[PDB]
Amino acid sequence: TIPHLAIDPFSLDFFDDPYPDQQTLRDAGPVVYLDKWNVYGVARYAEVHAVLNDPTTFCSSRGVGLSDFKKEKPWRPPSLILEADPPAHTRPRAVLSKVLSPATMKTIRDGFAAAADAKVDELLQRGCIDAIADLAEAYPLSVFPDAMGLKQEGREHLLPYAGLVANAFGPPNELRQTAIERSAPHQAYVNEQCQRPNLAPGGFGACIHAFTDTGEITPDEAPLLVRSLLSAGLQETVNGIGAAVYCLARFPGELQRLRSDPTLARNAFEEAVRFESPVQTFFRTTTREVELGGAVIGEGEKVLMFLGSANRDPRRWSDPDLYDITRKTSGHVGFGSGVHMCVGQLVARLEGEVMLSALARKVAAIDIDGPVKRRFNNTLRGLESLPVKLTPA
Ligand code: HEM
Ligand SMILES: COc1ccc(C(=O)O)cc1
Ligand SMILES: [Cl-]
Repeated sequence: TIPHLAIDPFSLDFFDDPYPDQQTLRDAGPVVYLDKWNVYGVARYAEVHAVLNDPTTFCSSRGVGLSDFKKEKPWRPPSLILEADPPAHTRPRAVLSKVLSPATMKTIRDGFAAAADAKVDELLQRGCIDAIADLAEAYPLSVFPDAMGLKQEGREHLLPYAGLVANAFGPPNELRQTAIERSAPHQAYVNEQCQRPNLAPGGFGACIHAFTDTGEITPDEAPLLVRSLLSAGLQETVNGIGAAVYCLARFPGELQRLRSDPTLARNAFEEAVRFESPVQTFFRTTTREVELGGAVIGEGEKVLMFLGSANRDPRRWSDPDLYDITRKTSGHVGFGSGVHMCVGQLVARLEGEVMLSALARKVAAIDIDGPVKRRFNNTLRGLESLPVKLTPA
């Protein structure tokens, strides 16, 4: 009854151009079985949204990667928020939500915007830049580690550790094996920065350790919660900003609309998150026999959600392949959906908005003038290099 497919969604072939295979996964049926990895898959918006919003059936405490924590050991101690289910997830989630609160965004917005404006001004003096290393990577690295309270030394481990975590969600392929082989130095840095004395006062990390006396988390849980903010978000935001610059370069009429109304910057980044979906996939594990899209999925089965495919499902989106900065983007699953919906989404949207705002006010044209290179990762989609020429307004 359930179509069986041989598509490997974690192959370099798939990463190079996933969109034809994603339609095949969508059009095969609401639920498919991936014989390569022995998991169920949902690629349409409806089923992806349904699975995300049923955490009691499709749990996260057995791992949101391929590995079932009931069968194998996790490569690192489980996340207290990402790899936890309610009610154990609830109170650590509330702490991270208040650490990255709307009030916190108000405290840091003016500084995040000034750094975004300064970066664009600097890049316009060079003209020909790499929109990834010099822009998409350079700007979040200039605001987020400081907002975190991290020391200056050792920040070169942040992006490698981010890519290691994302690769470790994947199947035991070469990308995952090689990432774990290289992991020890990045792992040693991150865990040490999670200790209270190593986090600057007023920053995100210090605020987590200060939240350890309310009955929501204990002092021994704060290091792992700081680890969550060092394991997630940085590369996704970089890939989201890099995809926005790439889209504005290939859809030049959308850059012209953004220039004419810079207040579209926030939705221009939100559309880039849907268009690119920096987090392509996440797993769930069934705690029960469940019926999903006419399929009967047994207990203890892994279910692979195609977030990027759900954001390009023509059953849900009109012209899903087009970058449209005025599209009604509400409802996209680029940040997930439900109780686990990205707790750091306000940080990412703040960084993305103020960067696109600086581009909208200061840049007249963005022209690709070099070979574009894609970075391969078991979980993340993003560009490695994006040579562009910036023309000042
Ligand atoms: C474009 C930027 C981002 C994207 C596309 C993204 C993607 C996602 C997605 C899809 C989830 C859902 C996980 C699940 O359902 O299992 C998630 C959760 C999470 N994200 Fe993000 N994220 C972004 C930015 C950030 C930032 C800036 C931070 C931290 C400062 C962050 C930290 C987290 C954490 C801690 C979780 C776990 C929340 C939970 O399990 O309740 N992310 N992210
Ligand atoms: C990439 O998405 C995430 C989200 C949370 C965590 C974590 O809590 O460690 C890691 C990766
Ligand atoms: Cl780790």
